[PDB]
Formats: sequence, C-alpha cells, structure tokens
Amino acid sequence: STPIATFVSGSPSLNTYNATTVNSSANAFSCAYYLQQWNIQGLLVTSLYLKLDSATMGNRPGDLNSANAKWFTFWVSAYLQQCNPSGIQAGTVSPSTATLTDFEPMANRSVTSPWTYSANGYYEPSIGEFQVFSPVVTGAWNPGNIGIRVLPVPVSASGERYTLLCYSLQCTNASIFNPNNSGTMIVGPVLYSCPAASLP
Amino acid sequence: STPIATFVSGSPSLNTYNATTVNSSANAFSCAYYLQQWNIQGLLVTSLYLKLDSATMGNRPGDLNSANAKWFTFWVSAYLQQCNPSGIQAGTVSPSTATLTDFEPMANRSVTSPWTYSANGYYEPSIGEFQVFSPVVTGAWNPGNIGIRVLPVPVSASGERYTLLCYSLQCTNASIFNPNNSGTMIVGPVLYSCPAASLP
Amino acid sequence: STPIATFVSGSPSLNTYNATTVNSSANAFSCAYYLQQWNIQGLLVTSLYLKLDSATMGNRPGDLNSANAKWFTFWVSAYLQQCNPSGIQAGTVSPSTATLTDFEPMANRSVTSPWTYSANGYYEPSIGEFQVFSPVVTGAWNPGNIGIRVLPVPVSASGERYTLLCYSLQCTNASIFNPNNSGTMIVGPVLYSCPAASLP
Repeated sequence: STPIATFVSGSPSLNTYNATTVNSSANAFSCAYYLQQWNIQGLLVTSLYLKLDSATMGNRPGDLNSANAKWFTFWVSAYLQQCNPSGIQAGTVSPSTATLTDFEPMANRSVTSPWTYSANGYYEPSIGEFQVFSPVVTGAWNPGNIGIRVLPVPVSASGERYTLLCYSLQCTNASIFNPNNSGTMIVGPVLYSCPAASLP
Repeated sequence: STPIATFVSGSPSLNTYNATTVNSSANAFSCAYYLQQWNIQGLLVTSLYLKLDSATMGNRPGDLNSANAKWFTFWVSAYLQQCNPSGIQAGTVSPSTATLTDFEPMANRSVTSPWTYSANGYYEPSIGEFQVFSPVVTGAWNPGNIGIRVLPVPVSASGERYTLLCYSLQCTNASIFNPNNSGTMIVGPVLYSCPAASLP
Repeated sequence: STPIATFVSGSPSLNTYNATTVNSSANAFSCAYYLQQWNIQGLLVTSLYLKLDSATMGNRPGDLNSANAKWFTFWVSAYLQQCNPSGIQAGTVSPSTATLTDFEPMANRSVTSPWTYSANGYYEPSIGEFQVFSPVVTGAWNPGNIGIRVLPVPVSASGERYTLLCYSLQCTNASIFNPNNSGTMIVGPVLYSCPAASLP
C-alpha cells in the first residue's frame, strides 16, 4: 500500500470558528483550528493550531469561578460522526484511497479506564506529556504561558471504544474567560507524535 | 532500498518484566517496556513506554539513601548481544530485509568521552534534552512528575563503541524505591527523535 | 515525485565556525553548527547542533550589559542567498532532483507582522514552543540550562517574504559572553518539526 498518508482539516486563516472546546468551569466555546496529520508507516504525527476570539467564542459567564477559569480541553478525532467532541470538520486525505481511520492513534498503553463521551462534558487529563508554549495574544487577553498536556485517551460511546488525541491547554493567568476582557489568542503549531493504530 | 524501516519490541500489555533499570543508589530492578521505532530515510523516531511494579521489580533495599532514590536510567539499544544494559528483547523488524543496525542512533556530536558499559552500572546523564511527563500510578506510589533526560550516549565495551539512547527518569518525590510502599508506575509514550546512523 | 527529501549542512566536527549568531546586546559572533533536515511528504523535521567557542567566536565587548547577556538567536534558512542571517552553508540535498526550497517551513499561522531582515540585527521571538536542554560546556563557561524558543518566523527582505526557523537560546546564567571567561558550549541535537511549505 501507500507508506504515507496525510490529512488536513480546519480553517487555514483561523477565521472560521466551527470547532468546540470546553473549559474547566464546564463552559463550552466555539474555536478555530488548523489540523495537519501524517501517518508515516504507522507513526502518527499531528500539527495543530488553535484560536479563541472574544467576539466569536460565545457567551462567557460571569461568576468568579467561570471568569477565573484557566484550562480548556480540545479533542482531535479520526471519528467525525461517532466520537467527535470538539467538532473536527471533514477535510482532505491524501492519497485518494486513504481514509480517516488511517489517523486513529494506537491505544495509550498507560490508560485503561475510558472517558464517558459527552458533547459538552469537560475532561481534564492529569497524565501524560507536558509542553509549554508562549501564545500570540491581542487586546486585553493576557493568559501568559500556555502549558499543554497532550496524550491519546480512550473514550467510550455507545459500547464502542475510540482513542482520541486530547489537549489540555493551561493558561498561567486568568484572563481569557473573563467577559470584561476582549481579545484573541492563537497557539501553535503544537506538534505531537505517537504510534498510529494501523499502517496506511 | 526501503526508505522506511520499523522495529517493535517488548511487552504490549506491560505485564512482562524482562528488562532492567538501575537507580541512583545503584540498585537494579526488573521493568516492563514497549518500544516502537522508525528509521525514516535516516531519521530515527523512538516511542517508549516504561513500567515498574513493586511486586515484580525485585528487592528494594531499605537504608535511607536507597529508599529516598528518585532517578533511574533506562537504555534503548540496537546491539542486543554486544551492548544491551537494559535487556531490550528480540523483536520484529519490517521489512524482512531490515536489521537492528538500521535503528542505531547517529553519534551524539556534543559528547566524546564514552560510558564504560556495566550490566548493573548506574549512568546518570547530565546533558541533553529534558521532557516532563505526569505518570500513571497505582497504590501507594506517589513519585509526582517524572522529568526525563534523553539523548544518544557513546558507550564503550571491549574496545568497541556503540551509541545507545539513554533515558534518565527523575521522580519529583521519593516514593517508588521505598520498600514500605506498594504500587505501580507507567510512563509514556515517550517520543524521541534523532538522526539515525544509517539509511535503512 | 520523491515522497522524502533530505538536506545536510555544516560542520560534522563542529570545528568549522562559518555561521553567525547575534546576542541580546546586539553583538555578533561566529559559531559552528550541524543541520540535518527531512521533508517527509510535507512534514519538515529539523535536527540542529550549535557550538560557541571563546577562541573562535570573536570579540566579546566588556561593558556590564554586554558581559551579562544570556540570549542569542540562530536562524535556519532555506534561502541561502536571499535571506540567510545566520549564514547557513551550502550542503547536500538528496535525492539529486530536490532543491533547498523543499526545506522551507510553511508560514506560521500564529504570526502576521514579519521581522525586517538585517545581517547583524538581533531578533528576539517571545512566542512559540519552549524546549529545555542541558549544554555540554568546557572551561570557565557555566551558562547552566539552555531554554530554547523555536518557531517558523516570517521575515521581510526587499519586498519578498520568507519563513525561516528561528531559535532563541536562553542561558540560565550570564557567563559565556563575559570576555574574562574562556570556554566552549555545545547544544543538541535540537529537534523541531513543523509543516513544510511544499511536498518534495
């Protein structure tokens, strides 16, 4: 077969806000992303950009707890109909014979108990690799450094198990979820490699 | 030739404890691992899981020094007979014409003086890249975050030089080497890329 | 076409000091490097070693500000004539039909305003991924840990835009730019992956 498959999805301009992220106060928001993936003979390499904008993200509750939220979770999925909590969009696979199941991560060998899938449930991974990024911010958003916990996570839905890539983005400062602050934030490219579930 | 070679070794369940790790108090232990490697046109990509279990690791000396140990070293080798201090097991290479020498890292250009190979010697690398992981832990094991120093290291044995991949796993808290504490710990997948010594 | 292209440049021994780095006090220095790159079906993987040596780097101003400098910037470019602030040398591309434009990074989706290219200008990136290395040091050089900010950066020159890979190396301690201290420092291999601008 083909030794290498690729997948590209999302908004190249980061100006289309068609995905979803849930923060630690269980508030759901619209976000933009750009996703580029490779399956290189069973190695899954994933590049991701994420953007939030006060003007497109949605209502930000006031209440101290909500306004002081710092963490939010984003999910990259290869199961766009069956287990897609962050609403990854249909994209382009190369070559033409590849399919999105070429982009499922191999199960995480450190984790057994799965997350029960919700459309708006907040999942906070406390295990796995930790990366640090400085974000690109505009306006009155001042999150500071963004820590990123990233790992393959087993997710249960309707008696089926899926492994998804989970990103917990962890602001240094409360800022971006406070409705009194307008602004934007972009982080990336966040790179993550792991074994793929199959060969392309 | 083939542009891409792969190697897989170890325990998929992490329930077979056939490798070896030495900690900073020079105490040797049995551990489980799962190793997946790629040589992509001379780029070596390595994925590793590691597991320790109080019930299989071996005797844990008491003595303050031993019980308060936090660091341990694991070695990934492509020289399973000649220079294999952590006891990587025979595995599966793809394609059929590839050999394990396809998985030797290129020499580290920052290091000249080699480590003198021992079957039970403790080597503590103080140079190189540093990654941080949160482990998956059970029972009364509470190591906290695991720092990971990882790099290709030159190793001497019987007038021959080998480059191996060295991992120093560095617990935040003394816990796992204290014989009064039962538990387990899994870390991974730890990803590391470096130039390969050759093309596959 | 070829799914995989490679590029190799610089000094394998790190003993040829033909590249350039500018530090935070705007002092320019000669340095050695070794650069190995892959374009794997549009994924750009870059391995870099960097070396400074008091005996080859050039004049180190005294003046408190200069001597206490800790950060310096290195640029990897695929535009060796048009936009090459660190003086990457001509190298070897494989296969024979590949060219250096196969190694241009895709534009950074988080950054719009470019850096105005200088031959000796200091650029300090404050956004992007952050890695940590322990360096290999000799003599009276004691920089401690080296933080590394690394990202693709848009650069303007003569009405043309280029994306280059920018590395900000950030010493923990003032040491290496103090003319009273002789020594050397090597860091690497620093690995960085990002999307490539094109397929090879």
